[PDB]
Amino acid sequence: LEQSGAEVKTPGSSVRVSCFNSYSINWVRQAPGHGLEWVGTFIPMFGTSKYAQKFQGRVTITATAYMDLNSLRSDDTAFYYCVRPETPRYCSGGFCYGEFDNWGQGTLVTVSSASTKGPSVFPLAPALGCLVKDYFPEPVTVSWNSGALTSGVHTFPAVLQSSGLYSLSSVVTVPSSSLGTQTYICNVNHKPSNTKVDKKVEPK
Amino acid sequence: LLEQSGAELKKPGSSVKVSCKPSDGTFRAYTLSWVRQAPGQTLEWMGRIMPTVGITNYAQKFQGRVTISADMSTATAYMELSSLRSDDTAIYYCAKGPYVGLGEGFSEWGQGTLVTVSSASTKGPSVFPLTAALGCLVKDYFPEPVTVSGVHTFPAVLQSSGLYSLSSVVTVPSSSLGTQTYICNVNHKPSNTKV
Amino acid sequence: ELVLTQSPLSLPVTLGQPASISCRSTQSLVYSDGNTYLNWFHQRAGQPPRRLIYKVSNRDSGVPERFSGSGSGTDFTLKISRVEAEDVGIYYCMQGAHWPPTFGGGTKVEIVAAPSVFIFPPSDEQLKSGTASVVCLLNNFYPREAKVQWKVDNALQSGNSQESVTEQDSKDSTYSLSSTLTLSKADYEKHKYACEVTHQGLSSPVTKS
Amino acid sequence: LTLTQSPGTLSLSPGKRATLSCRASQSVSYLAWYQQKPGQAPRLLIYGASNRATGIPHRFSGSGSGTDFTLTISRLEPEDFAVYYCQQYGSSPTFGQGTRVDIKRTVAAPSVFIFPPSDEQLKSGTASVVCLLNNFYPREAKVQWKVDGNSQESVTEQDSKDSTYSLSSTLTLDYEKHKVEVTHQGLSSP
Amino acid sequence: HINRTALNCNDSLQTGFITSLFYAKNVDRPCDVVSARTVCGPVYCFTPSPVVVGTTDKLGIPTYNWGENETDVFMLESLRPPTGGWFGCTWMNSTGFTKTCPWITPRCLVDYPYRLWHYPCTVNFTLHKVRMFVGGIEHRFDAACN
Amino acid sequence: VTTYKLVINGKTLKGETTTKAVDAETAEKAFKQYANDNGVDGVWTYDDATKTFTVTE
Ligand SMILES: *[C@@H]1O[C@H](CO)[C@@H](O[C@@H]2O[C@H](CO)[C@@H](O)[C@H](O)[C@H]2NC(C)=O)[C@H](O)[C@H]1NC(C)=O
Ligand SMILES: *[C@@H]1O[C@H](CO)[C@@H](O)[C@H](O)[C@H]1NC(C)=O
Ligand SMILES: *[C@@H]1O[C@H](CO)[C@@H](O)[C@H](O)[C@H]1NC(C)=O
Repeated sequence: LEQSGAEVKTPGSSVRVSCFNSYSINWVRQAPGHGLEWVGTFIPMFGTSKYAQKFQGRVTITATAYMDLNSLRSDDTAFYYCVRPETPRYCSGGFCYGEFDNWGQGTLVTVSSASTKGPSVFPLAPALGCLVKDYFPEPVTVSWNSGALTSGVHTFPAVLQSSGLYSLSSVVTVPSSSLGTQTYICNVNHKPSNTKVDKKVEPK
Repeated sequence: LLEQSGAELKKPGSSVKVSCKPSDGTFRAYTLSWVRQAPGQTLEWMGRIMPTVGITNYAQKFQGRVTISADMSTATAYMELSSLRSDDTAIYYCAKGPYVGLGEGFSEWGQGTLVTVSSASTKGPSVFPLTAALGCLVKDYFPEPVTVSGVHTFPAVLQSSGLYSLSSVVTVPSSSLGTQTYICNVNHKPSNTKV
Repeated sequence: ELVLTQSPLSLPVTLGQPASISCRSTQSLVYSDGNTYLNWFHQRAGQPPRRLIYKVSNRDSGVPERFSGSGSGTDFTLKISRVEAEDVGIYYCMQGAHWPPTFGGGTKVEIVAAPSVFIFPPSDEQLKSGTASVVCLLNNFYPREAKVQWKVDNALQSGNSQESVTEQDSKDSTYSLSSTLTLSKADYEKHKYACEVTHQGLSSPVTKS
Repeated sequence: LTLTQSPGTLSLSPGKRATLSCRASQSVSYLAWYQQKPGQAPRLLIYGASNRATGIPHRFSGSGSGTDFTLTISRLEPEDFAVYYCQQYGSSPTFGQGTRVDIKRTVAAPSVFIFPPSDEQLKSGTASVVCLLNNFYPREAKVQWKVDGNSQESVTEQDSKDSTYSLSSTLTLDYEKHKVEVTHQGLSSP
Repeated sequence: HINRTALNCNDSLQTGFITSLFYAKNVDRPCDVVSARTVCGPVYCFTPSPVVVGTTDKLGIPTYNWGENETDVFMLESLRPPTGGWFGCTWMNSTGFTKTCPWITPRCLVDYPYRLWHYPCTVNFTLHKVRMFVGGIEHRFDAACN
Repeated sequence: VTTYKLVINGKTLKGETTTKAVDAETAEKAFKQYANDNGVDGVWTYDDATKTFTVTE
């Protein structure tokens, strides 16, 4: 389906995300590195809407579809897929319940207090690597020696620290004799801050 | 048992709305018919409404200028009677017929609402007071009616100037003449003056 | 083509005599599922009608057993056995087997006494205005046949003496009458008043002044 | 109400049979199965525990009733290696945890590769010591690295070249001196 | 207003009939009081004009609980018009079967929003404006004939 | 506000970055804070043409 793009917001603010037969509008969220959580469900034909318990008094689903989330928290940082199923299985006053069929392309929401910040690059002296730490927001592209070395390159997924700043590691396996013969420069690029860094790693 | 709107004086050409409120405050499974009675004429049935479903059935005589509406949560049925004329001056009743249909008659009846159509202006009543007996007279009022409260209420009589007048007396023993006090309660809905 | 006719239009019966009201139609009221939908009503004076029979033979609750209905098809009959002073007013027959529901023409049902004559002088609040009106009164009398004569200074008066009769009271089967003489202020002061009253239960014309 | 999926990770080579279990903490038949390839949106597979969705291959079949439900794939295909979820829609919609299915491979022992912080990082006032596991299989690995509540993990996906994983555990930071343990199946000694 | 619609549908037979309650998907006894526990979707009666009848209690007071509680029923009692309310009523019971208690002529049928749902074999039916006199009064409504 | 560039000529860390601030004096603290968090403590110059700083260890 068609949904809105990824948006970064501050805690306490409000987000409005956008979203062929369909009888209901189901919103499901997925925290990065977690299962699937069910947000509210709206039915336009009847006007009723059933919301989750933890999202009871701060979510609304208006009628294209929309989802209003007020009073944001650091836990709401997740992908937000909208589901518009086709056939309902049973109605029991005043809703009609069924499985989730047509899923959306995805809308990532990020809730953090820190604003845009450049990445800090620290070396991993020897395998070796570069530690990209304390940057915001996503994403960041790490390459080694202008894309020359690709064998053994391991770019781990970005980790969100407790300080609202993302952290990322990029390592690579290399022979132990090329320390005093070959140069290693990890190219870092962070377009959200127009940051293009080339840091050189040295053994010991 | 069923409440009903008060009396009104509408000039020819205008419209009139008459409300009917059941004593329960809620609507139930029954048809709420509207019946009128012209002066010196038999009962005439105007229309029927089911407040639960919203069906309206008007008579061919009033088709095109009567509208029986309903307003739930208020439990008050209305009767929009437009394009008024002289012969429409009558008493209007709202009757409770069975939900299954008519035929079996009307169980409950409204108190009645006297609608008067005339081009003359509304004039309030001028009041003058009167074993033994005590009387209280009402004179020079227009239009009808006038409620006065062994008591006898006399029907109105038309005068030459177009005004109405009626009397009401009551027989009381001559032992409590100076002890008790009597005040006749009289209201005229078109003028809306309680004396 | 469908017309409801009541007969007799006026039925006088002394208290305690059986009565019968016939309400004949031109079309059969048998309808589709049977149950001829003929209903009898009773409208007092000042009060809306109230149903006593809702299907020819079926009696409504809160109605004395002294009422019964008979007939089928065109002919119909509402028969009363023990007539009381309570049964007064007009009786109707509505039909609900043919659109639209229509009512019958109506049957006015009516059943010796001596009147007590009264007389009230006009109030100063009325004499202070434009005109004045003197009132003559007969309280509780039977039958309705009565005659009044207004004598201003022992001379008969007419043209300004209007009367009014009440409904036959359901309590004791009696009537009531009120006479009114409207004269201007100057025409009232030119004299020094008595209404002559004649009746059947009395022995001589009773007059008050 | 809570659904429990077992096993967590399922190592199976293409062509083999997969059987998943969705344990329910209470009676339900209204259960759905979803697959989610890494980076994509979930795709409905089975509704009503038994009925198969439109356009779903015959290999995906399900059964079960009450508390125990089972998803079975006839013969695994290369496009079937993803995470699988079971969802109950009979009352309040609740999902299960992950049931990851990966390409099977001969076991591989991990690598230690302890990384200390750098001098450029000590000037910022913070400290981060990294532990790097490289080219290991299976995915099951818990770190009690020691060598010294405030650490995090980061694991890459199964590589399309050799079907091996990699883990990088980082510690936030309280520092003594300048000098001075994994739990994995590949090596007998921790 | 719409809160008086009975919603107790259950697609146990895996036919997918509740879709017609929302959108027009390709479908390809005396009148007594019935309980809202079995009714699925709006209940239409035909006076001959199509009229929806909502959920009430045993006495007749309107209920707005989508026919959830067992007390909610449908007031389906009427003589044959003109004096009566309607000639008959149709509705869908909670497992997907059509119940009756609309057929003017063996060739025509009173059209209403859920006509194709209650009567699926009436798709290839042209529409005809029909004037019908029921006791002197006329009714101008659309019918679905061959 | 203006877009201020920055050139880092450290011995190990090299690259560039930009920021947004009112003046070059208010945007100067954000660069020294950025260069110090990466471990670059050098000599700072300012090009008034393209509004760009330059730090060299
Ligand atoms: C909906 O209607 C169908 C058909 O009228 C009902 O199925 C019938 O159920 C009775 C009692 O269980 C059986 O004796 C009949 O043989 C059934 N008929 C058919 C054709 O199967 C069904 O039970 C109704 N749904 C509900 C909830 O009452
Ligand atoms: C629908 O019917 C089936 C069997 O007839 C039953 O198992 C299921 O519980 C029913 N659904 C509801 C919501 O009652
Ligand atoms: C109605 O037309 C369709 C083709 O559009 C056909 O399949 C169907 O059989 C027709 N219905 C009847 C009752 O013949």
